Amino acid sequence: ENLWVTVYYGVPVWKDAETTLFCASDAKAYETEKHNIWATHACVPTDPNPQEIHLENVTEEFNMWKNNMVEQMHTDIISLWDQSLKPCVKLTPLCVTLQCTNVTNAITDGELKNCSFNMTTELRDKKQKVYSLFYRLDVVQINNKEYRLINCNTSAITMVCPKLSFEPIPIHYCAPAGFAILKCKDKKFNGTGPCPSVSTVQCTHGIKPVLSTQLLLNGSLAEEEVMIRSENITNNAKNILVQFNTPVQINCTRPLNLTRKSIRIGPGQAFYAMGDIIGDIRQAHCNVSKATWNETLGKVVKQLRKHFGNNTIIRFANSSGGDLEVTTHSFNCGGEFFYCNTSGLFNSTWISNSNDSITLPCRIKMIINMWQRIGQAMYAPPIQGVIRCVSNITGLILTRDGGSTNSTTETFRPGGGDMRDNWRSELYKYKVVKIEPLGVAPTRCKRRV
Amino acid sequence: EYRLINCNTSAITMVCPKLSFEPIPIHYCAPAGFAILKCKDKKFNGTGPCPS
Amino acid sequence: VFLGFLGAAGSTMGAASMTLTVQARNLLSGIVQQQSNLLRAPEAQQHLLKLTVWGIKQLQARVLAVERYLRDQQLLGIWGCSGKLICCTNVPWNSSWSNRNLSEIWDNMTWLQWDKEISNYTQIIYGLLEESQNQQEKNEQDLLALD
Amino acid sequence: VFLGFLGAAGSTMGAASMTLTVQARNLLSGIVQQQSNLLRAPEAQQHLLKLTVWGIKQLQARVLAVERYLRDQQLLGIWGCSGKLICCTNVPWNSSWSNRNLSEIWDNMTWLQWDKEISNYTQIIYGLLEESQNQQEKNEQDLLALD
Amino acid sequence: VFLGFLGAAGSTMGAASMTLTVQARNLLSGIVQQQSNLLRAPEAQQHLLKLTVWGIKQLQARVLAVERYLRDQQLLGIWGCSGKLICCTNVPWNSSWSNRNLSEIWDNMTWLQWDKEISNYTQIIYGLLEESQNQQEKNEQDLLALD
Ligand SMILES: *[C@@H]1O[C@H](CO)[C@@H](O[C@@H]2O[C@H](CO)[C@@H](O[C@@H]3O[C@H](CO)[C@@H](O)[C@H](O[C@H]4O[C@H](CO)[C@@H](O)[C@H](O)[C@@H]4O)[C@@H]3O)[C@H](O)[C@H]2NC(C)=O)[C@H](O)[C@H]1NC(C)=O
Ligand SMILES: *[C@@H]1O[C@H](CO)[C@@H](O[C@@H]2O[C@H](CO)[C@@H](O[C@@H]3O[C@H](CO)[C@@H](O)[C@H](O)[C@@H]3O)[C@H](O)[C@H]2NC(C)=O)[C@H](O)[C@H]1NC(C)=O
Ligand SMILES: *[C@@H]1O[C@H](CO)[C@@H](O[C@@H]2O[C@H](CO)[C@@H](O[C@@H]3O[C@H](CO)[C@@H](O)[C@H](O)[C@@H]3O)[C@H](O)[C@H]2NC(C)=O)[C@H](O)[C@H]1NC(C)=O
Ligand SMILES: *[C@@H]1O[C@H](CO)[C@@H](O[C@@H]2O[C@H](CO)[C@@H](O)[C@H](O)[C@H]2NC(C)=O)[C@H](O)[C@H]1NC(C)=O
Ligand SMILES: *[C@@H]1O[C@H](CO)[C@@H](O[C@@H]2O[C@H](CO)[C@@H](O)[C@H](O)[C@H]2NC(C)=O)[C@H](O)[C@H]1NC(C)=O
Ligand SMILES: *[C@@H]1O[C@H](CO)[C@@H](O[C@@H]2O[C@H](CO)[C@@H](O)[C@H](O)[C@H]2NC(C)=O)[C@H](O)[C@H]1NC(C)=O
Ligand SMILES: *[C@@H]1O[C@H](CO)[C@@H](O[C@@H]2O[C@H](CO)[C@@H](O)[C@H](O)[C@H]2NC(C)=O)[C@H](O)[C@H]1NC(C)=O
Ligand SMILES: *[C@@H]1O[C@H](CO)[C@@H](O[C@@H]2O[C@H](CO)[C@@H](O)[C@H](O)[C@H]2NC(C)=O)[C@H](O)[C@H]1NC(C)=O
Ligand SMILES: *[C@@H]1O[C@H](CO)[C@@H](O[C@@H]2O[C@H](CO)[C@@H](O)[C@H](O)[C@H]2NC(C)=O)[C@H](O)[C@H]1NC(C)=O
Ligand SMILES: *[C@@H]1O[C@H](CO)[C@@H](O[C@@H]2O[C@H](CO)[C@@H](O)[C@H](O)[C@H]2NC(C)=O)[C@H](O)[C@H]1NC(C)=O
Ligand SMILES: *[C@@H]1O[C@H](CO)[C@@H](O[C@@H]2O[C@H](CO)[C@@H](O)[C@H](O)[C@H]2NC(C)=O)[C@H](O)[C@H]1NC(C)=O
Ligand SMILES: *[C@@H]1O[C@H](CO)[C@@H](O[C@@H]2O[C@H](CO)[C@@H](O)[C@H](O)[C@H]2NC(C)=O)[C@H](O)[C@H]1NC(C)=O
Ligand SMILES: *[C@@H]1O[C@H](CO)[C@@H](O[C@@H]2O[C@H](CO)[C@@H](O)[C@H](O)[C@H]2NC(C)=O)[C@H](O)[C@H]1NC(C)=O
Ligand SMILES: *[C@@H]1O[C@H](CO)[C@@H](O)[C@H](O)[C@H]1NC(C)=O
Ligand SMILES: *[C@@H]1O[C@H](CO)[C@@H](O)[C@H](O)[C@H]1NC(C)=O
Ligand SMILES: *[C@@H]1O[C@H](CO)[C@@H](O)[C@H](O)[C@H]1NC(C)=O
Ligand SMILES: *[C@@H]1O[C@H](CO)[C@@H](O)[C@H](O)[C@H]1NC(C)=O
Ligand SMILES: *[C@@H]1O[C@H](CO)[C@@H](O)[C@H](O)[C@H]1NC(C)=O
Ligand SMILES: *[C@@H]1O[C@H](CO)[C@@H](O)[C@H](O)[C@H]1NC(C)=O
Ligand SMILES: *[C@@H]1O[C@H](CO)[C@@H](O)[C@H](O)[C@H]1NC(C)=O
Ligand SMILES: *[C@@H]1O[C@H](CO)[C@@H](O)[C@H](O)[C@H]1NC(C)=O
Ligand SMILES: *[C@@H]1O[C@H](CO)[C@@H](O)[C@H](O)[C@H]1NC(C)=O
Ligand SMILES: *[C@@H]1O[C@H](CO)[C@@H](O)[C@H](O)[C@H]1NC(C)=O
Ligand SMILES: *[C@@H]1O[C@H](CO)[C@@H](O)[C@H](O)[C@H]1NC(C)=O
Ligand SMILES: *[C@@H]1O[C@H](CO)[C@@H](O)[C@H](O)[C@H]1NC(C)=O
Repeated sequence: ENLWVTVYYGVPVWKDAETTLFCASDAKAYETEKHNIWATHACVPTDPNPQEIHLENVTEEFNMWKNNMVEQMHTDIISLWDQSLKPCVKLTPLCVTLQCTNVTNAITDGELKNCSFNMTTELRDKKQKVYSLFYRLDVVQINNKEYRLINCNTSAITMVCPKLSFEPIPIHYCAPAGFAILKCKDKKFNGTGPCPSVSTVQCTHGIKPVLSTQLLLNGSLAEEEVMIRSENITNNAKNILVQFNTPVQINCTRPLNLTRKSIRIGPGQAFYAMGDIIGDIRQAHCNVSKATWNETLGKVVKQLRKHFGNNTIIRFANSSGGDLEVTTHSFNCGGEFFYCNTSGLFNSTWISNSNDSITLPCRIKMIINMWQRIGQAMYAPPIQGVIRCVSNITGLILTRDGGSTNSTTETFRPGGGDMRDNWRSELYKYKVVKIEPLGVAPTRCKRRV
Repeated sequence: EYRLINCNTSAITMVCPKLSFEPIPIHYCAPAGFAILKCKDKKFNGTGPCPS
Repeated sequence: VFLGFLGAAGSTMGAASMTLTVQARNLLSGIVQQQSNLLRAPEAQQHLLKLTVWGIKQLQARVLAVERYLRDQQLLGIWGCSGKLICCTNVPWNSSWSNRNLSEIWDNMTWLQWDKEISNYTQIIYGLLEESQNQQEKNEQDLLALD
Repeated sequence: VFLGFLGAAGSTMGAASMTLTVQARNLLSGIVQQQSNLLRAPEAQQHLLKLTVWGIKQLQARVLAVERYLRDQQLLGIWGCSGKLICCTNVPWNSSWSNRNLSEIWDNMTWLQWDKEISNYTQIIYGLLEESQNQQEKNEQDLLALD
Repeated sequence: VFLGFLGAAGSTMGAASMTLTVQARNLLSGIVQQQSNLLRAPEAQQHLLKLTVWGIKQLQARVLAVERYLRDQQLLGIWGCSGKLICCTNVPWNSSWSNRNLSEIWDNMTWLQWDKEISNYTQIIYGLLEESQNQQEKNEQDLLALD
């Protein structure tokens, strides 16, 4: 048939693409609100009306294990902290000798230590004795006795500004013009292959950036059942992402009361430290209910057995070593940094057939090094008053041991230190596409000479 | 024994010597798509219609 | 009916050719969500550098969206049909490019799977478009003027 | 006669329709006063940061002037008349939109007070322009080709 | 034959008028060598400032290439011929502008030395182009509508 090309512009076709998205946070007046590191000078106020245009007949292939949104969220998070902490004061004078001692007179199991050191007055030629109350994790020994901080060898401990506030605030990742984001709505999506229900979205829902290990706090829930999700299930070195359909609540506190000193450093730059224990010394702890935790493990075992076998025995162990960042459960709540001992949750067997809460003891330290960069460290100023937190547990990160024996007993352990498992468990249903408007098609049109 | 007026709170930044602060006429201009309108009425108290 | 942006992605070539103005205005004028980059009145110092490091990353996606748009609008001016969202270019459809017959294309194929088959030949289909227009503009029109 | 930019702001709709090329070229090519942003040869350090903080504020008004210009030029391509500073769109003037009769509009009204009366109905006047062009481009022209 | 960019700089006005699409697409879409400005994944701090000081100097040449392009494309819309790489404007060639006769121009002169002779009169040749189009658009077309 004798036909002639016609040219169409605006035709709805796609190619897969890679690009850099928009931070796009939510916004208010914030006239008295303290500058907040997660947003401010990075984000723009959010389209208040996302439109989820449901497509017909479209079947697209997604892959959550090769996504770039997870790979640039981990790069922005380092760049959001590293750009806020340029103006902040360095704590270089505090690398001195400390005349410290115990706080109590009768040791039961101590925690705090009471120190003494010199510090400059206003005029920088006069020296005075000042004290503070440092935790014992943040103090090491030189040789009555004389102590010093944990990192005077290599690191410059940058005091986090007091006008700052670190806090989960929902970031919406948006695409600029010429790009689009596609959302899966299939409820059985294990993470790869075709998604038979696709809808274009302007901007994703608001994920709350929380940096935790071994357990996923304030996450997004499943839809019908528990969703077990991993890459190459028979491979040991791959983590196993678990996602709940119902939240499991937690209650955390620091039950001792504290105030702040105001030991100055220089003209206009002070330093905060722990001053007094107004009350009684108590250990920080967290509660998980037991009847809800024993039923939430009744579902994770149930759908592990569809991947391994019905007649197998499924057991949970606790850990096998490492630093505090990967043997325990890390938080960021209320301005302090809790590292709770979770050897009481992950301890049971399963054999294929009211109000009593599980208490979790918990440590505190205030000189943290996040991402383990060489010669860098942070410092969290103390919070005046006791701290209270309430959170949900929506998900786990297990890992499988698997040596070469013949036994029918699998053992699953919680896993820690890689932040890309926190983000890959949230942006799994997305893909960015490119919009190519020109197209050609044969017809009977003939320009008319 | 004396001292300066602000050793408590302030960091007194010495203004560089290579500097010069001096009145120099700034002209405020509008970029494309925008325009500035000037009143020429000689009785303009500051509000209402300007007939020129 | 307008279903919104990309709503006709699963429809036919016949039924999705009703919606061509949607993917054109949202290819540029979806930037109205980016003109918020003139931000609120900033405070004093302490992160004055963070204000401009994140200012370029907002502006590379503004400029890159503009200067990828003009080179696809200009290319329609090379072929002889600028402005029109539908033009006809008077180049014979060689039957080695594709297949069946005219009528199983517009009734039960989508543009996405159509684009797959003809993507292999797109640089030679774009080759004849700039040749059947040059023969008309410099030869025919200056001859039909004086004759 | 050309009185300069916006000089016909107080004239009639009849007498100010002579000057339409003035507010078009000074809507973009008044940027010739901004191309001085390629500044003189700068000295050494000591305010190298001030050179780029004030560099973005100069460039947001360059980019924002460009990408507000294209979306109003493209919209004329949707209606069927691109390029022309005067086009005619063949949509009947509904007599509920406005008033008197054709002749007290062009002789003793200005465009500013005319824009006030018809601003309330501008999104429905722009609604019929993209419909009397779509009926012509996809229906009429492909039927008058083959017939 | 296409010799590449500016290849017909030494040819005649007759033989170099075959190659007009080359200096048009390489006037804008030679920017494809600049879209590499979305660089590789940068490392940590220590020269985070050098990344944005050299970022503006890359982007002034992107924006300046765009907004010098549009004002020369718009000017063809003032004269009445937008889109076309060859248009004809119906303005009589005054014989005080230039010289010999029609035929020693297209056969043994280049565009460079032709541009020298007519550069002295270019602002008055551009003056009549916007006047023989205004007389057609506002006078003739609205009279040939109603009559
Ligand atoms: C998981 O999500 C939960 C639910 O949102 C979240 O709990 C929230 O924690 C924040 C911690 O900042 C709470 O905010 C505080 O709430 C108390 C309630 O009395 C207020 O007093 C606080 O106000 C102070 O805020 C600053 C603290 O110094 C001061 O600058 C200020 O002047 C006030 O003194 C503050 O608003 C928030 O209320 C809860 N949400 C609910 C619903 O209770 C939890 O933190 C998340 N988990 C993790 C690990 O982040
Ligand atoms: C997540 O879900 C996807 C799809 O629901 C699973 O992909 C499926 O993987 C199995 C692996 O055995 C594929 O079966 C094999 O197919 C090949 C031919 O393709 C055949 O040679 C083999 O004998 C076997 O039948 C199956 O095709 C594939 N599904 C699709 C639609 O292609 C994936 O395994 C799931 N992930 C996990 C961890 O379970
Ligand atoms: C600056 O000049 C303006 C205009 O020249 C002054 O505005 C005038 O203010 C008076 C206030 O009494 C207005 O008079 C009142 O009008 C209302 C109706 O609008 C009427 O109800 C009152 O009884 C009274 O007559 C007057 O209308 C207004 N001028 C115009 C043109 O509207 C303004 O007061 C001057 N400022 C100062 C500080 O004097
Ligand atoms: C998916 O595409 C089909 C086109 O094949 C749409 O239209 C249906 O087409 C079949 C076969 O031509 C008919 O039997 C159906 O009656 C058509 N649907 C309707 C509603 O008339 C179909 O509509 C598209 N899918 C959806 C969910 O709209
Ligand atoms: C302060 O408390 C610490 C923590 O218990 C005491 O540390 C002891 O240090 C000695 C020194 O070698 C060790 O042998 C002990 O094992 C440590 N623990 C205990 C429980 O004795 C320390 O003794 C306390 N300070 C003083 C002055 O007694
Ligand atoms: C930590 O040690 C300091 C001194 O090293 C204690 O401060 C002293 O408290 C007594 C109260 O009986 C006062 O009489 C002294 O004047 C204080 N000394 C100074 C220098 O202020 C402080 O009480 C200790 N803190 C704890 C929790 O034991
Ligand atoms: C700084 O580093 C030195 C070297 O590691 C620490 O001193 C001890 O040095 C001996 C021999 O080099 C090691 O065997 C010990 O393990 C070191 N002790 C510790 C606690 O690491 C010194 O303590 C370090 N100082 C700080 C503040 O960390
Ligand atoms: C923690 O300690 C502070 C004091 O440092 C307590 O605040 C006092 O509360 C009482 C009772 O309301 C008031 O009379 C005092 O005026 C408060 N003092 C200050 C300085 O504000 C606070 O209540 C304690 N928190 C808890 C949970 O016991
Ligand atoms: C965590 O703390 C909350 C309180 O903030 C507890 O909620 C209360 O639970 C008791 C017992 O069921 C009820 O009588 C109260 O009415 C609840 N408070 C509210 C505000 O509803 C919750 O039980 C705690 N969770 C765990 C696991 O201990
Ligand atoms: C849970 O983990 C802890 C440490 O993380 C293990 O504790 C050790 O238990 C053995 C007894 O088999 C003791 O000899 C060690 O001293 C303990 N370690 C420490 C650091 O105290 C424990 O075995 C794990 N399992 C259970 C069921 O508690
Ligand atoms: C985490 O908690 C468990 C218990 O919940 C700790 O195990 C105890 O370890 C000490 C050290 O010898 C023993 O005296 C206790 O008998 C152990 N408890 C039980 C129930 O066996 C474990 O050590 C804690 N983790 C760390 C790192 O200390
Ligand atoms: C943490 O979990 C609780 C329990 O789901 C959430 O609180 C609400 O609980 C009621 C139960 O009566 C549900 O119907 C609501 O859907 C829950 N959400 C809201 C927003 O009301 C609580 O919101 C969870 N925390 C977060 C941060 O989402
Ligand atoms: C720094 O501040 C102190 C506190 O105001 C000044 O010392 C005097 O302190 C007493 C009691 O606190 C006040 O009643 C006096 O009014 C203060 N004197 C003055 C002059 O303010 C101290 O002088 C201040 N130093 C400087 C350099 O301003
Ligand atoms: C949880 O419940 C199951 C079933 O009732 C029971 O076998 C088991 O002992 C309980 N406790 C734990 C720690 O698994
Ligand atoms: C395991 O149990 C499931 C439950 O329905 C069943 O479908 C499957 O056949 C069982 N497999 C074996 C090997 O018994
Ligand atoms: C671990 O499990 C054993 C056996 O059920 C139990 O006795 C022990 O208390 C558990 N450990 C902790 C820390 O609760
Ligand atoms: C059609 O295409 C083939 C290969 O692409 C080419 O050899 C042939 O000359 C073309 N034209 C016809 C058959 O008219
Ligand atoms: C088009 O081709 C198909 C298969 O090649 C044939 O079945 C059909 O009859 C042809 N003619 C039409 C659709 O008019
Ligand atoms: C596309 O081109 C490649 C290379 O010649 C060829 O192998 C393949 O069959 C072509 N596919 C189609 C659909 O023409
Ligand atoms: C004119 O406008 C009114 C209201 O805007 C509308 O109801 C009517 O259908 C329009 N058309 C006519 C009267 O032809
Ligand atoms: C137009 O309308 C006005 C008032 O409605 C009337 O005075 C005039 O005669 C009308 N006709 C014209 C101007 O031809
Ligand atoms: C403009 O619209 C409002 C809302 O309907 C109405 O009250 C007002 O009278 C309108 N004005 C004109 C001039 O049509
Ligand atoms: C030709 O140009 C001269 C000077 O540029 C001018 O005086 C004359 O009016 C022009 N037109 C003619 C001779 O038609
Ligand atoms: C054009 O002018 C030149 C010199 O003025 C003359 O030699 C020639 O004969 C003229 N006519 C032509 C080329 O037809
Ligand atoms: C160009 O203009 C200048 C100024 O009038 C004049 O001196 C010169 O001769 C002109 N050159 C040409 C080639 O017309």
